[PDB]
Amino acid sequence: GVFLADASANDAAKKLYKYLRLVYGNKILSGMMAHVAWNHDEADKIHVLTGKYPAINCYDFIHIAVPNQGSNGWINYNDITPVTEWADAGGIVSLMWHFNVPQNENTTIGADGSGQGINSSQTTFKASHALVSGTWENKFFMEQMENVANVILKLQDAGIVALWRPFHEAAGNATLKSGANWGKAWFWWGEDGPDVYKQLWHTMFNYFSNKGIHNLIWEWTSQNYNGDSDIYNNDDDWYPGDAYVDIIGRDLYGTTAVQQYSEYSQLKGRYPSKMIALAECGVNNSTITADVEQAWNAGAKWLNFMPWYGESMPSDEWWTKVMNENVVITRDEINQ
Repeated sequence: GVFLADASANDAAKKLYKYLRLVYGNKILSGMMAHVAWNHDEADKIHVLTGKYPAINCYDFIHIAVPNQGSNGWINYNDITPVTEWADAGGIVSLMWHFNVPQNENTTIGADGSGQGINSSQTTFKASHALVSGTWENKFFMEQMENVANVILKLQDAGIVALWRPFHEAAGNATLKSGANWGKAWFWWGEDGPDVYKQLWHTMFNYFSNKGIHNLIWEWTSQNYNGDSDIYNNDDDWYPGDAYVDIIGRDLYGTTAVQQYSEYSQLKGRYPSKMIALAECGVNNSTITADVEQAWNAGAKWLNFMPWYGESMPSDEWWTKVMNENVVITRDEINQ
């Protein structure tokens, strides 16, 4: 896995990947999620609080399908300045995509984001139909994958390269051993099982490649054992394969240092050739997410961490400690 999965990855993407492999196991990159979608507002807040920016900022294509975008629309993916200005200042770019779909075949998504859903409790959209020409699902799926591809191509033209983490947490709770009704995926892209899921991943990978997109480092998000191998199988059957994945990510909320080491070490053992990343973290209902240095010293040597915004966001005290830990790379420390 020393070279990127994309055989035609461009100069700058190969350079970013080389840097990540040099960081790996020595320090951990800081990161922060957008406030919802297309900004670096939370990274900015961390800078106001600590004097330092997170090294990585993640943007979400969640609302790509909303109509009437523009400078006084609700959102505007056509303006890539929130991303390019981050890169101009030396930050690293991360991208993800909560793949919202219309709630049903008769629903027009609203300019304010209404009319969208992401799993079967919210939409009739079936994963197994997304790849079948002639279905309403396939028409929307191809139109929005094209819209996202086209934004990424504009980013590429402007010199941007990015971590790309689509179709995440695919297995959800579907690996629950008992087979109870709540043992189900929580995003539509996993609700028709692992083979359809891997088909979706392969399809996007080959489509992006066919579109000439070569600025991405691909990150597949594993559920591991969902915290308990006693009652969950792991999600190895959902892994899209070495030729389609550069980095393995794991999303953990409210987890202690030793428990993070358990998660990191298990994934590292099953994916020996891949870097393992803490792709999402944050507080949960009752507990904080472990201090980063404490987790690192417990053995959880993630490539990077990225907390979520909102109710999940770690406290100001948490961030002040973390951004001053020498093992944590901040934006001003990537290159000096």
